[PDB]
Amino acid sequence: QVQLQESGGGSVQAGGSLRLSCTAPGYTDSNYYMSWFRQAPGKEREWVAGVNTGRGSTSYADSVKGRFTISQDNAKNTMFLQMNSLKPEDTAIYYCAVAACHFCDSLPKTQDEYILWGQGTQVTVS
Amino acid sequence: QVQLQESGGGSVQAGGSLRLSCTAPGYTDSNYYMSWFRQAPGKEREWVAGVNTGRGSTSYADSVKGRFTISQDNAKNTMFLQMNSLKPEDTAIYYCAVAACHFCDSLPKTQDEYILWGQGTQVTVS
Amino acid sequence: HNMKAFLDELKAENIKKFLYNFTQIPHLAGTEQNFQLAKQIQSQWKEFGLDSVELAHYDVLLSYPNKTHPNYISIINEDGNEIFNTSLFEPPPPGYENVSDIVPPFSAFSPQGMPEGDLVYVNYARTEDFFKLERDMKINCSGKIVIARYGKVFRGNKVKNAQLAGAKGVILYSDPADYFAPGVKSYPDGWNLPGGGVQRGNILNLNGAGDPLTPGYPANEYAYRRGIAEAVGLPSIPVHPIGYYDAQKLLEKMGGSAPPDSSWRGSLKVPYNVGPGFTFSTQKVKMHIHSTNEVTRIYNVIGTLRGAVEPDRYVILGGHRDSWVFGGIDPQSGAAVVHEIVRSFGTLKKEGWRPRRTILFASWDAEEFGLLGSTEWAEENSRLLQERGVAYINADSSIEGNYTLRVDCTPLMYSLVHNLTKELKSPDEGFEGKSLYESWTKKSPSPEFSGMPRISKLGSGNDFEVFFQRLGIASGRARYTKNWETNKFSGYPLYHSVYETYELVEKFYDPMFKYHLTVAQVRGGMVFELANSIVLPFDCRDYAVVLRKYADKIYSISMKHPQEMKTYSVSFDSLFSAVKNFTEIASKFSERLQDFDKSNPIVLRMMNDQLMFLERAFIDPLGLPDRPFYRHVIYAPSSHNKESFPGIYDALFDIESKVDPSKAWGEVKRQIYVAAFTVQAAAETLSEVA
Amino acid sequence: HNMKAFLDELKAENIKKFLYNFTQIPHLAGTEQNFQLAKQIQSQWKEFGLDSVELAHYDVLLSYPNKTHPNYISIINEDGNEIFNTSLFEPPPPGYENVSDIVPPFSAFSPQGMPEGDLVYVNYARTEDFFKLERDMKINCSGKIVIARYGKVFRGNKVKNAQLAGAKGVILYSDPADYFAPGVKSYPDGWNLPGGGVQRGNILNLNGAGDPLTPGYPANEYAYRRGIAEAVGLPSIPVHPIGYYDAQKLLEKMGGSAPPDSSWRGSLKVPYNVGPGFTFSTQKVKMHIHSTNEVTRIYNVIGTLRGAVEPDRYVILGGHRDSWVFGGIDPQSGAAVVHEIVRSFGTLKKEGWRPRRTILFASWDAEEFGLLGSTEWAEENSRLLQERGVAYINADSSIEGNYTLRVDCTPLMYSLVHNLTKELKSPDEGFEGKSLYESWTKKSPSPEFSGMPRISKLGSGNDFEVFFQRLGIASGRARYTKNWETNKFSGYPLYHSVYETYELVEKFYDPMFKYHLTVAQVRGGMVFELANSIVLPFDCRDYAVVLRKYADKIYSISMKHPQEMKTYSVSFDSLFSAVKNFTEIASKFSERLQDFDKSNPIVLRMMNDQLMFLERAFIDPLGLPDRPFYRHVIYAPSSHNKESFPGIYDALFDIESKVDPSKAWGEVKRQIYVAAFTVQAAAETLSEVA
Ligand SMILES: *[C@@H]1O[C@H](CO)[C@@H](O)[C@H](O)[C@H]1NC(C)=O
Ligand SMILES: *[C@@H]1O[C@H](CO)[C@@H](O)[C@H](O)[C@H]1NC(C)=O
Ligand SMILES: *[C@@H]1O[C@H](CO)[C@@H](O)[C@H](O)[C@H]1NC(C)=O
Ligand SMILES: *[C@@H]1O[C@H](CO)[C@@H](O)[C@H](O)[C@H]1NC(C)=O
Ligand SMILES: *[C@@H]1O[C@H](CO)[C@@H](O)[C@H](O)[C@H]1NC(C)=O
Ligand SMILES: *[C@@H]1O[C@H](CO)[C@@H](O)[C@H](O)[C@H]1NC(C)=O
Ligand SMILES: [Ca+2]
Ligand SMILES: [Ca+2]
Ligand SMILES: [Cl-]
Ligand SMILES: [Zn+2]
Ligand SMILES: [Zn+2]
Ligand SMILES: [Zn+2]
Ligand SMILES: [Zn+2]
Repeated sequence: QVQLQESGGGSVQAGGSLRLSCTAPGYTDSNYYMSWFRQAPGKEREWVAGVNTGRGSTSYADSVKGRFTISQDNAKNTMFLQMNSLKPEDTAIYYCAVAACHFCDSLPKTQDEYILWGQGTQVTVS
Repeated sequence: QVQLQESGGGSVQAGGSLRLSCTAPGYTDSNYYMSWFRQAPGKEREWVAGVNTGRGSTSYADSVKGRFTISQDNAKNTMFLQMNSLKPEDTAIYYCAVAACHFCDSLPKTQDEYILWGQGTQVTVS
Repeated sequence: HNMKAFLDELKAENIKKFLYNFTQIPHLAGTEQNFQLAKQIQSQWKEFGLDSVELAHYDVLLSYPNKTHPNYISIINEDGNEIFNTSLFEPPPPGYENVSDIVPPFSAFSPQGMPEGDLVYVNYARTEDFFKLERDMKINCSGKIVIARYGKVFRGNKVKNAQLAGAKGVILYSDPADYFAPGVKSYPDGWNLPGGGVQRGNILNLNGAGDPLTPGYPANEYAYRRGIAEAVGLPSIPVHPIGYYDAQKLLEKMGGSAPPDSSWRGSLKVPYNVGPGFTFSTQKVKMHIHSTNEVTRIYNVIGTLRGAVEPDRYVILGGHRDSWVFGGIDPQSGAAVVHEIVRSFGTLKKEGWRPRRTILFASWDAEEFGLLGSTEWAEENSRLLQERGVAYINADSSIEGNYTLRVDCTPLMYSLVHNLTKELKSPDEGFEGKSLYESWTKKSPSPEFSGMPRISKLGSGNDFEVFFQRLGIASGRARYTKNWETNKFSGYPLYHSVYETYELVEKFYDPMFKYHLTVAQVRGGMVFELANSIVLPFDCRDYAVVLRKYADKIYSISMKHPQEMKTYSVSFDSLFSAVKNFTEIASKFSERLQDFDKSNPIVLRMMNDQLMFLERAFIDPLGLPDRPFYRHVIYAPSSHNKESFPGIYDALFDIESKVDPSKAWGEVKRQIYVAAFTVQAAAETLSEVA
Repeated sequence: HNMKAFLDELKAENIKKFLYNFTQIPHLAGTEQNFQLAKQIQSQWKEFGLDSVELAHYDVLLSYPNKTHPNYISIINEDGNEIFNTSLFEPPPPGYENVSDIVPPFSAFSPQGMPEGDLVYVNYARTEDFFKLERDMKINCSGKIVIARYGKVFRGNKVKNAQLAGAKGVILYSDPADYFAPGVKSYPDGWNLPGGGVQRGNILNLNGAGDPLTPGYPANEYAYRRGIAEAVGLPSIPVHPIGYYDAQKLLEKMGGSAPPDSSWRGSLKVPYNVGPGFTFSTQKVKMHIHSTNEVTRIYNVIGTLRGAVEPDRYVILGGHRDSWVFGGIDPQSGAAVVHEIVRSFGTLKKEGWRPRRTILFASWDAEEFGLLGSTEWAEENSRLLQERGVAYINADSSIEGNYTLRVDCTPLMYSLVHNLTKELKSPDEGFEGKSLYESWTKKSPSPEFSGMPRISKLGSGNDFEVFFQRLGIASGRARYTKNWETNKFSGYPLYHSVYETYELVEKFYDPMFKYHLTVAQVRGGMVFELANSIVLPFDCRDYAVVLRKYADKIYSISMKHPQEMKTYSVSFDSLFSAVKNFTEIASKFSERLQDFDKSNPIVLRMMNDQLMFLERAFIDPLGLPDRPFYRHVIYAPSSHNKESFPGIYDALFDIESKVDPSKAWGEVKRQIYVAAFTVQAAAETLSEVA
């Protein structure tokens, strides 16, 4: 079982540019449902962004839209979020979520739908 | 296992009137295919006579016809053959055979179609 | 006599009066009052207009408490005195004090005995709870009386999990955190479960076998029944349900290890110590289960409306009639709907109209005891339904909330539902003047398509099982339910309780019986169009999409250990190829159907047969491993039920803790091969015949 | 283009030339020559006129001898000298000396090894033979090499019986008493088996599973195959076939106890001593089986003649194409018949005619290795045949004699054959100007009716198994055979030998190819009637009579122990009631068909569906105990096969020698209940629909 090693958290003043990486070893030769979920202190898990590598379509949340970006590395089993212009509101622990796909029709946006989960971390200050 | 305890054999001159009984214990409350098969010394077994109690129809072989008769006893599970005017060369060991029937459409005339068998005895001298 | 002629005859007042009729006396399976209700239903259906209504009776094993020696659980001191007792009967609701024949709360088929010992807290009694309590904080549940709460997993799984841990006995209570909704008052002021409220149910794991003594064959008058020792799914340790008032005076003294996490704690003012012992701790609990199991007769009502053009095609509408005590919701709120639909169809027939296909109306018995009515009837009529059954519609508990309309069915149904709901009027608050489809889409959107309403999978647990998990007949269910993003509790608080009264529905759920009216409209429209359409409203292109989704899900589940898949050479390419073939062949077949001219009947019958037998193509005659009666390769229940492709999921569950990885991965490959072959065969059934 | 138009296009010269073409080079399953023959057959069928002919390939496990290290049986003295070797190859027949690729005689799937030990004679190696051997004469067969003769029981049963007795190895020889017919000379002077003649065969116990590594699912290119150890029916001790010249010169020295009776003694000039020991006794025998099992590809030929009115209905004509060496009788004498029938149907189509229903022509592969071709194809197409297959006709070994025409089929066909044979001309010697029906009735009367020909039961053992024992499709077979009251030997003497040549058929069996012509006429008329009749030629009233007969027989088999039936309360009344209801419902259905008007197409399709699905109603989805793939409740093979109702027969076999009589009689009651329910359900399928 692979733990999806990730890094790229930290904390800076709201409005900076942060970069969070997530790679899935053993997923180099497959398509998957790469996505991310926020967990605010005292709140629930909120979908943030995701990519469908089968069709190569990247989607973002309505609040998230136009502010977050997903970049894919040379290695197929690796993507990153670039988050610029952060807010005091976005202080939430991030969780990388992965689900391997072959047909890859639609990109799930629910927490329960993803199989292989992570334990990432992210906090933000004003 | 029941052995259809039967008796009535003998050895007399040709043309005698003999009587052989055959009863099937445990068959008092059922219909069956009561029949008999001859075994000539050196020959094979062939059908001789039989009764269908489901329809109460008694049949005899072409040679046997006019010489053998079947009578039912007071107990249901018992039939008798009367062999009158025995031919000089009918010396053959008799085998009483019977298979239980409910619908009782047709009367089997083959040895292999009868389930539980017996060991009789019959000798006729000139 | 088009759709609207039948649709506009449905009246809410008739539904209200029928529900009032059906919810005044106890209707328990195997009791005389249930027989009287069955006779009344048969007579009223004969009046309504059906050609022939008949009764089918089966002798099945049921369980009842011993009224002379009632069941209870008592805290007994070291001197053997009953220093504390639990309630012997649920407090009757107002207006029913003089009503008799109310059996006290109990768990059906619970084995008899008088266990006595200490107790531990096992939370929801899931396998993970036993995992945590045994391997981590080192508590041997063997020789103990475990305490457990009602929860997500089915109670039979709870009792079997406590069985494999060696527990002397299990006691199940309905925690307020799982049933007591916030804010709303308790019955009869609101609809919350009071402290005396106790939830009843059966605790056996049938695995779709029906009667535990006659698995696979109907329980007729000449059936041979196995011994009770070798019965199917019968529990081995006593179980008794308890209301949270009794538990509140039962788990305060319990002391020992603190709960591992807040998930184990509940809403009660109880320390919820998981350790064995009453802190004091010089006394033990003793259970007094005197329940008896006996063979009793159950009756199902079957009414026929013969088709005019195609009397060979069966469209079945059904539901169960038994109840624990009253059943104001489960099931009479659906039985009234069925009665109204039958009356409307009967007067439609009386005017002169008659559908192309046969319509069968069903009232099931002994469903609360393990689906013992529908399963036996389908086992008796396995061949007729296999070669003739077009579809089955289940009606049960039309109301469970006043928020949304939930529908769960096979994908072949999906399109027709979108066509059906666009005509019926939405009864919801607001959305006035709009169709039911618009309100349903707004209040329950599908994640994949924003403009399309969500239709859930047909998970097992009710009467459709034998018609969908064994025979493979397209089954559907529609009801009204609550919000899922705001209502955390499962079901309704007064589930299987004594307060499922007519006043509950008439006051807090359906004051005007409009949700009942629209649910009746949905079900009746489904049956009417399935029995009166020239072309069956089945769309295989809907099945293809869900097949792709399920394949993508099962592949992701298997890919938890990519290095293990690579080491043992596990590949899913056959399944993907089969699904792709399914999509292509379904496309070709749909274009052929559209081109197809409907004038010729002899070829129209073939075109409809190709649609009908598509669902039967997903049935494996050998069934899932160790579960002969779960046969639908796509939707059969899993051994760890709550995903699709149950075989691959079962082979992939707890593969890390396996002594021989090679054998486990070989089983995974075998399941992949089975699934791929079944999908390809289903696709090939739709190809150009001859 | 009526029946006569197709029937008069059958010519004996074409059959003769086709048979000459086929029986020239060896055609073994998994060999290149078989692939070339399949390609030739496909091309010829495409020429004949069929719309589409295609090849279906499956990778299945076969077994071959090691040509570099040939198998043989030797006798070694005390100091390791081979003082005695058996023949390494059967002497080739005249005219085929230069023919290559002739595998020596061997038993397929025989495990590799070098066993060495004393010899023991076990006669036919039936269970009764071991019973008499060790339980009576006190001769343990453990750690010994048993010698058995070919006989009535199938060879796989012989090897399993030797396995359960602990025998090191089995030696099977074809005794002259069972194969050498009296009077007739040996080949090539006559048609008797010479001393060099050895009979080949496979020795596994598949129980209808098909490929031993893929039971229940097709052996595609992505199939998962189990380990060899966990295979199905694979033997555990080496077995090798031997001609009687080797045997007679082998068992002279065998010394020990005298034979129990004349039954054990055969016809050779051998003392036939049963006890172990060679009397010259220090030497012992050793077997050198070097056979190898490997997965190889087999090809089946499928040709389609699409129907004009009812393309949804499949009528299948088929047979196998492989052979051990030449196959002058098995199977090419039937393959030529199939070729002629296909050519006739093709020219019929070319003039412009087209049948109502689809006709599928099949050429099977790997049948001599365990029916590995037909079973896999049916497993792949299980759903299509289950929902569409009308009937199946098997053509194989059109000639086995020149006396009578034997037919074995389901009762639904009984009437049709009687109508078919009344038109075709009888080819028998004498009987000039008579129809085939008259000669068939005269030379093979039925015991029940003097004026009706006898039709035997469809006992398993050939390609029809998967279509009749698992799917439940009406299957039939017709072929010319010998007299049974005068010819004691089973089959023909040169069965599975090397002398099954075209010369044999041309000289001693079918000099003018007239029996081949009439067998082709019978099969073609069967297919033509089944694919072109307006009403399917099925009669359930024929099924009712045989149901009554089978019930009466099984009742006596049980009543063998009346006091045991009374003690444990065993009753057959449910089965009798079910059969009576079957008769009544079939009568009503027949009257409904007679009243029925045939102008309306849709109701005609409904009536034909009721006729068709009658055979599927006798299929139990759970199958017989421990045999999942034997499902026909009436005609499934018994575990002690050579009676109908296999379940009750199996439960009633050796009930006296049971530790727990109550359990055995409970199993008997369970089987009675299952049979009664299945018969009643089959009856109910024919009742008034809707
Ligand atoms: C109920 O219990 C009483 C006393 O324990 C007993 O006499 C009676 O037979 C029981 N009833 C049953 C077992 O049905
Ligand atoms: C509990 O019930 C038993 C049985 O009736 C009785 O003897 C005992 O006194 C009761 N104890 C309490 C506290 O109610
Ligand atoms: C009916 O709807 C109201 C308002 O949405 C809600 O407060 C109430 O709980 C509902 N009744 C139920 C769900 O029984
Ligand atoms: C046949 O036997 C020879 C010698 O015993 C061996 O070299 C060869 O590999 C064998 N062939 C097989 C096992 O296919
Ligand atoms: C039998 O064959 C073996 C091996 O080929 C050989 O060594 C031996 O001499 C042969 N014996 C006879 C009698 O042919
Ligand atoms: C053909 O018939 C003749 C005459 O009945 C018979 O002697 C011969 O054996 C038959 N040929 C066979 C059975 O191959
Ligand atoms: Ca049952
Ligand atoms: Ca297979
Ligand atoms: Cl044949
Ligand atoms: Zn219900
Ligand atoms: Zn319920
Ligand atoms: Zn053959
Ligand atoms: Zn053969």
